Amino acid sequence: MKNVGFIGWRGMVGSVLMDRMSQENDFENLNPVFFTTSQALKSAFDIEELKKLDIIVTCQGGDYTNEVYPKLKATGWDGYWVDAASALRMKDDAIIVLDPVNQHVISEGLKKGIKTFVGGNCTVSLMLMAIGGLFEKDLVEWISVATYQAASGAGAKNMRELLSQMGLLEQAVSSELKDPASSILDIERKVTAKMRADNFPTDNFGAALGGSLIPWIDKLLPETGQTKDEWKGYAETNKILGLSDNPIPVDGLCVRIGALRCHSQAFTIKLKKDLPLEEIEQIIASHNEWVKVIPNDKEITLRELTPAKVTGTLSVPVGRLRKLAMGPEYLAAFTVGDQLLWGAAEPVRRILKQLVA
Amino acid sequence: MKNVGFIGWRGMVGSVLMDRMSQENDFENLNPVFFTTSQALKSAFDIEELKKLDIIVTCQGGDYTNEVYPKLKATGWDGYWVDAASALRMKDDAIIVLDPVNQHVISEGLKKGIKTFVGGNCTVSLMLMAIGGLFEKDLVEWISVATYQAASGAGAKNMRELLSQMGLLEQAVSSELKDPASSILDIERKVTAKMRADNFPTDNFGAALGGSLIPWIDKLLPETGQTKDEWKGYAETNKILGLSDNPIPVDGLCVRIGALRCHSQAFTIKLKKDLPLEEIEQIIASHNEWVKVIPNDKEITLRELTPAKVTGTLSVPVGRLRKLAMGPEYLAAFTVGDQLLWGAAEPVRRILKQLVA
Repeated sequence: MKNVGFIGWRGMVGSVLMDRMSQENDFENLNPVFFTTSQALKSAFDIEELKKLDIIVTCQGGDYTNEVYPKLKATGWDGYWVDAASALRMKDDAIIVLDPVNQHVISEGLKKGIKTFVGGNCTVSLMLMAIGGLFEKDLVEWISVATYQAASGAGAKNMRELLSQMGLLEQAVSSELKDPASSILDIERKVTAKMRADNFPTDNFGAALGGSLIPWIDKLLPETGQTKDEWKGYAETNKILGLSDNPIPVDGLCVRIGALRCHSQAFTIKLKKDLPLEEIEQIIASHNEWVKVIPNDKEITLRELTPAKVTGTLSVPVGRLRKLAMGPEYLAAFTVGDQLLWGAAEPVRRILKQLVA
Repeated sequence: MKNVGFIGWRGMVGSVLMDRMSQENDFENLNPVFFTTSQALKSAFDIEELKKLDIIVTCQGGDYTNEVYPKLKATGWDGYWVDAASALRMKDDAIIVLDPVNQHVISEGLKKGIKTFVGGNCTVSLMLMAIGGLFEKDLVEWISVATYQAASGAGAKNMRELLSQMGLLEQAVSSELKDPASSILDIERKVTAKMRADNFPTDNFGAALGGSLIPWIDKLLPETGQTKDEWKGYAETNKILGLSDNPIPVDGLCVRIGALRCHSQAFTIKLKKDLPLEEIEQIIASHNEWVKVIPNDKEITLRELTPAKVTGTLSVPVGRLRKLAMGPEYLAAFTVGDQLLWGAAEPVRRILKQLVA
């Protein structure tokens, strides 16, 4: 059995990984060694204790990886580094994992001698898990995206802030909501007044999220005009698919909405050729066992294609599939997927399973 | 002075109209006659009293219009019908108003003898107020839209449901949020559990909105696969611009999010010709006095381009302006606008002002 080290297993992403691993009994397949950054278990900074392991799985973050990874590689360590952080995604000796989509790229990398496997961007990996069949069959020319991102991608304190903001908004008009006769405009004026107040908690977001939205995620990239999160659409979709020689354009706007764990995305996909709707539905459905084609009907979309339904599950529903008014080569698609699972911990758990097998 | 009748002035849209008219002292320029549907002030069903007026302004709704309008027209009535409802929009003797955008179309209709003026679709009106300059200079080939719609477009009870939903979500984890050391995963499990519960109020939406989203607005139109709200993009943008002979494709997905009265929209605009970014910003900015070009910077986007900022104001900010990866002919734009104002009561108030002058 492989001796595997775990760092950042107590954080949010790390906790989801521990729970998923426990659920699938992944621990009876390896020898787990747990690390801690605390001085109050082995030290996550002890390069010699980390050198003894076959595989290192980290959910600690970029600031840790950027400190520890180069120091450990400097000792001659030929083991595997599995990372949930973004820090190493864009290095040449690193492959971005999402096995139901890029199993061939990972298999070629294990053969080539790649020792660093990093999980992908949440929105990009959730997009590929949904619309993956179109990429396999080379039907994608370009994709325009508009995201509906949850607070979890920004962190734990961010989820708490959103909930606190939601509560303070209702509390502001609690008495008025009780009587069915009260003025709706008055209620609105009071909720907007509370949203705008000095004591309204906006420290983690820098703006109100509950009852609103924030059309900006991460630092600006002056060269393209994109934000770091928006840039990961072009950069990562092509790195995951091994298409760095023939880059398919994926660009759009990344917006933060008041949801807890699920990222939703609206797509305008330009197909290379004109195909029937019934065929496109079967091509999407056949790619993997997690994707779910939701028929363009009201009651079923309301019940299936929402964060309410998908939260805490591995299911990746895709729906609102129809041809757009620009041409029969323009497809409309809307998807919903859990950020902490396929967008964070699940591709990490799955590459580990392959490595310890 | 013109004798003007007001129907549905106590509803939500009608109340915003009364407030705006009062704020602009519009009552000093006309003779107001108020109608009611109540049997507990003139009757909104008394065709003879309605026949005496020069103009009828209604925010009552489609079920009123469809009953009263044909009856009153059958008596030989020469006056004007100004409607906030959707009922008459697609009729040949009716023009869809939004004067900062279609003043020429309205003037030509007054000189042609058109007697019915109907306010337009909220999302379409808010889009045209934002990027009107691009339609003026005939730079738009097609537009793909992804909307972030407020609860107000669905009505008063819907806004109340959203607020009640937000409240029950925080209340479910009230003491856990006060404790800075509590588990985030435990918190989300409880919030998701309450969102999923039987007693959680989802009556008006048919699904949870607070902490979630609903990617379906209005009835299915089996013909194109679009929803009735999505269809209004193609149909209404062209009727407002008088381009029913040469239709510019506007299509996309209409999604309901947890916002009160501001609709936000993400666009992928395909320009006919390749123009510089610094020039595209000036063209959008110079179209009308309400649009506001927000520079592509973080602190300013957070402060300006949000429902929190624009709610209850006539300001229509447009931002996140950049060239997309598909080519320099592809522009990205994000806009926010108050649904009750430019998307409902404001175009109605404005055509009335022109009619009574």
